[PDB]
Amino acid sequence: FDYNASVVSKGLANLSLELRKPVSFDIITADTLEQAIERAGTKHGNKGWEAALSAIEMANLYKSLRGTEHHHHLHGSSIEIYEGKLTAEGLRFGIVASRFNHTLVDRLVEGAIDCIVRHGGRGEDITLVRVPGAWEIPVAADELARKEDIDAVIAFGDL
Amino acid sequence: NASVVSKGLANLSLELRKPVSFDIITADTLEQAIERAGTKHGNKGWEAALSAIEMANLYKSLRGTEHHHHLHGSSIEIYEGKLTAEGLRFGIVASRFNHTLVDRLVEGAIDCIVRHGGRGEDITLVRVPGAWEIPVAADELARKEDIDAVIAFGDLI
Repeated sequence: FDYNASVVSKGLANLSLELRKPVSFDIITADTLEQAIERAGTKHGNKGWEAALSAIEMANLYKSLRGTEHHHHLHGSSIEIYEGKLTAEGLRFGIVASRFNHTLVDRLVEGAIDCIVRHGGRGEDITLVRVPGAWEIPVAADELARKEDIDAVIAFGDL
Repeated sequence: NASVVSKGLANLSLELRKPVSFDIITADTLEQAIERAGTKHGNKGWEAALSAIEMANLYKSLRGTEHHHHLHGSSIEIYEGKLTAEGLRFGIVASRFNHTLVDRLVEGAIDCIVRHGGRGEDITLVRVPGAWEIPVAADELARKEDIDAVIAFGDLI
């Protein structure tokens, strides 16, 4: 009656029989306490995922806005639209994080690095800077922002 | 009913001049439940193996070139399997999980094959981690050309 847990079991069971190889299928089982921990963990992961996602869009929007490229139309009605593609290819980024409450903000950083890499961002272009606390961010962020080979800067606070 | 057998053995001891003993066991309220639990599982293993002997012999006669006894009258053929496990090779698949109770079924199914004319040399036992691996393990046993029936014991519900 789940339509998801039943079909996955049927498919794997037939997969092992048809190929004659063991397929150990194990799922999770939580009861009102690991679910809360799991939901808390994924909420932080998404929080840092979208923070790095908007930087990619804004960085591409600036490049397209002040660039010389005839853009596409809404539907073919000649109204050109300027929008930021979610392709972080060729963009260089810089992340500033505070080690205060590092057990949580590191999930924000980890959830932002993979968002850049999966969208085509090369690993050679991401620079991470750690500071003792949020009060050290403005000077550190200023140093990274002045660099010419930096297209966006992401910072994470503490609470 | 229980005193008469003791008297009969006692008279036998004097007649044959040999020490012949007799002993019984008194059961409290708990050991009766323990004894009934063992017998119930032994019967389940006995019946599971019995249902495989009949089907194995049914295939032997169904594909045979010799038809047999008709219905209560005649002119209607009837096919059925005898309970003679002579010359039949078997294969048992059991799960290691809950082995303290699954092994009762296996022991109750081995003697059923033995007491019906089957020798132990034609029995092949295979143990698997859990019930999930039973269908894929019984598949490999059935690939063997020297297997005529497969018995599988799980542990759920």
